[PDB]
Amino acid sequence: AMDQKQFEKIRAVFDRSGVALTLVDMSLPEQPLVLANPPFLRMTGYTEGQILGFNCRFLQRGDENAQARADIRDALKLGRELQVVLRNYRANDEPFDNLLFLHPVGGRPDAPDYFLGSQFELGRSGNSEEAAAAGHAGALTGELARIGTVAARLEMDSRRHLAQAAAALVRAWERRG
Amino acid sequence: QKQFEKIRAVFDRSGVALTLVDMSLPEQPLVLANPPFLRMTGYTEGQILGFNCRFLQRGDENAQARADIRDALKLGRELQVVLRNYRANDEPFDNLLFLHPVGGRPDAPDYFLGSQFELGRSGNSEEAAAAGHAGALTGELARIGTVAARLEMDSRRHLAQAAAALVRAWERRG
Ligand SMILES: Cc1cc2nc3c(=O)[nH]c(=O)nc-3n(C[C@H](O)[C@H](O)[C@H](O)COP(=O)(O)O)c2cc1C
Ligand SMILES: Cc1cc2nc3c(=O)[nH]c(=O)nc-3n(C[C@H](O)[C@H](O)[C@H](O)COP(=O)(O)O)c2cc1C
Repeated sequence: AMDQKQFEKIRAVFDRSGVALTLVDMSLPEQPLVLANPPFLRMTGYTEGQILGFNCRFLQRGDENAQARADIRDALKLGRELQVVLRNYRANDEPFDNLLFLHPVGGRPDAPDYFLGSQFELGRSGNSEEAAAAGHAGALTGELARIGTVAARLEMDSRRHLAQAAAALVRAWERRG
Repeated sequence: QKQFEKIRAVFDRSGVALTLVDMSLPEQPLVLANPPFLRMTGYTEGQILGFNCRFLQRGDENAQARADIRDALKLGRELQVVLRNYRANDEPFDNLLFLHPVGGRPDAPDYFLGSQFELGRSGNSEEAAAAGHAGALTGELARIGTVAARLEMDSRRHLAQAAAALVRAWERRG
């Protein structure tokens, strides 16, 4: 538990945003969800009140995504940025492919207080998934800048970058499934 | 002024080039320009306002796109076109213009918004770069209120698909 003005600045950006966003507290060992906005809630099918305080891995079932889960754990110890695809399940147990953006937030360079997670859903954009992910990445970068995670000076390069990573990961998703 | 102050306050804070044009005045004059747009063009806000954005053009390289612009304007509809433009030092550049109706009601838009994505600054990643622009833009259009609450997502995807469809053409078109 750290700075709270910072925390409500984040919450405010989270609630009026058109992209699924989540925040995770890195001072607690189980790494609990500490925010989850409505697009995220709408995507998964949960209330804020039934997942706040729990690791996000509840969206999984079993031992899928180990390779991706490995990338994830490494980024978290290092406090690094990471993008990655995950098999997830709604409260329906309805399957959905989850393009997840992870961004270290606040704290110190190697030990952030929080991690930010952004979920773009794969499959529902039909024909042009690359643009949609990239579009999502462009919106995300917009939010990350609003909370001061991305320097305003760099928002254009960063946007270019995330959007590039996003489509590339979409491509590798397409040529496999 | 008030609804114009809000729009200004969003322009000045933005990572995308934004421009506003008054749709009640007949020369359709620049009434706002944001810092990224200024940096892209190398102009000062004070030396371009009250002019029509066609000043960034030279000669007659944009006829076809200019007919589409005039159409979209007349009709109050959104549009995306590629334009050959030039900077304050006459350096040429390619301009993926996103045009959006803003204000008023569907029959009579108060203003038109313009968002310039410069093409060629992004290597082989133009489609993702442009669609990323599109994504940011949508977020900014929601931030003004021309998209609805559960409209941001599918508008964004729509727009980004058009964004890349147009840069794919631009890359084969020449
Ligand atoms: C901010 C943040 C957001 C996350 N979002 C998701 C998610 O949306 N879906 C998911 O399956 N895992 C998500 N995770 C990851 C899980 O919490 C966990 O880190 C991942 O499954 C690796 O955990 P494990 O190998 O210990 O099971 C997120 C993690 C963080 C820090
Ligand atoms: C909001 C807005 C932004 C515009 N931005 C540009 C621009 O960046 N470059 C350009 O060449 N034209 C731009 N235009 C269009 C021209 O000002 C003008 O609308 C167009 O050239 C109409 O055709 P005309 O010149 O034959 O009258 C913009 C128009 C609007 C309404």
